[PDB]
Formats: sequence, structure tokens, C-alpha cells
Amino acid sequence: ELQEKLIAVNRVSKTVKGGRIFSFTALTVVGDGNGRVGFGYGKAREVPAAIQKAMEKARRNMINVALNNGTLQHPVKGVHTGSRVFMQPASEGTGIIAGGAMRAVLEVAGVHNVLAKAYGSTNPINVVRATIDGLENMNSPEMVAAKR
RNA sequence: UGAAGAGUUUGAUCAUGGCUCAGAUUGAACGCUGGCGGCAGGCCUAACACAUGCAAGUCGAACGGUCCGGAAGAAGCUUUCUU
Repeated sequence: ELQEKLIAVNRVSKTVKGGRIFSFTALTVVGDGNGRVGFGYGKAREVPAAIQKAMEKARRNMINVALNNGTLQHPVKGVHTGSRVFMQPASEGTGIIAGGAMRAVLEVAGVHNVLAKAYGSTNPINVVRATIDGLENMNSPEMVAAKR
């Protein structure tokens, strides 16, 4: 079924009237591998509590990437905040060439081959958001045709 | 068919920005150590001063003499001497 991948976890600390209260954040990527992706980022007083809470959120917000022969339909450049992500389809045998943030989201996405690169801000939280956004704008000739 | 970044200026955050890191290479040197073989390679620093040896000849099918060698003569032998 759905497979989860732990993108990254941060300690995250903040000053409050009384001392320091620690809350852990966690990026999780849920995907079956046949076209469905899911990003989740939830916090919690405990690491595992955040991880699980994250997975639940990831499964609540999924996207149906229109995969084509282990690749995508066309290159896309999504720009979230200061972060920027680019994607480019590639023939088979190239492999998923991209950062851990994007790759993990692409692997579960079912993507078998793709050429990508991170631009601007390298923030892992902003890049994953940019990646998913790009996976949404993805359109196929069928959609475009039926769209026009 | 071709592009992963990370650490550090905050109490914490974002941005700007400088510095820094794992790799590969070098007709190298230095330290500890060191068995064999093949191929390759060796003043990268003063035109500073230099002992000693060595770094171009070849032709007598161009011509007259010495040095080295062979052969034949005048002689009984030797010396000497001739071609």
C-alpha cells in the first residue's frame, strides 16, 4: 500500500514566558508509486507524535501526478517563496536525479526518471512545497485538448 | 545523458554576506617504515667559480718523404744494401 518517507525533522525551539518549550517538526511523504503523492508537515511535543501526525496530514492532501512511462508530461518551474524548483522529463535509464527533498517526493510519486534542480532558497520545507505545486500544474495532451 | 551541498555572524527567525570543508592532481620535499619486479621519471633553487677526460673527419683511382708490415734480390753466412 502507501509507503512513507521521512524527509527531515527539526528540533525547533522558542522562548516563552517561563522558559523554553521544544516542539519537533517533521516532513513526511506518502505515496503508492502509481501516481499518488502526499506531503505532510505536522508538529508535536514528541518526535514520533509529529511523524505520525505528519503522515496523517500527508495522506489528507494528495495529488494525482500524471505519470507517463516513468516520467512526466512536460518540464515545469514552480517558485514557492524564495525557493525555486525545476523539473524535466528524461528517457529511461537516467534515474531520479534530484535532491533528497524532491526525489523522495518523486520516487513515491511513481516517477522512474526525471532531471531536476533546486534554485534560490534551499529551504527543505519550501522546496517540497514547490515540488508538489509543480506536480499539480502538470498537464497531459488529453487534458489540454479536452480543456480547449 | 548533463548541475545533491554542508559548517559559522541570533536568545530564536529570515535575508544579505565573507570565511571554511570531504575529491582529484604534482619532473616534489620532509617524518616513521620499507621485500621483489616491469615501465616511466629525476637541480622547479646562481648566466656563481671550476680540477680532469671527452664533444669531425675523410680521400694514394690528386702528388713527393717518415712510422708500422709483407714479399723478392746482390751474399757461402753476417754486416750492409737494392726492388
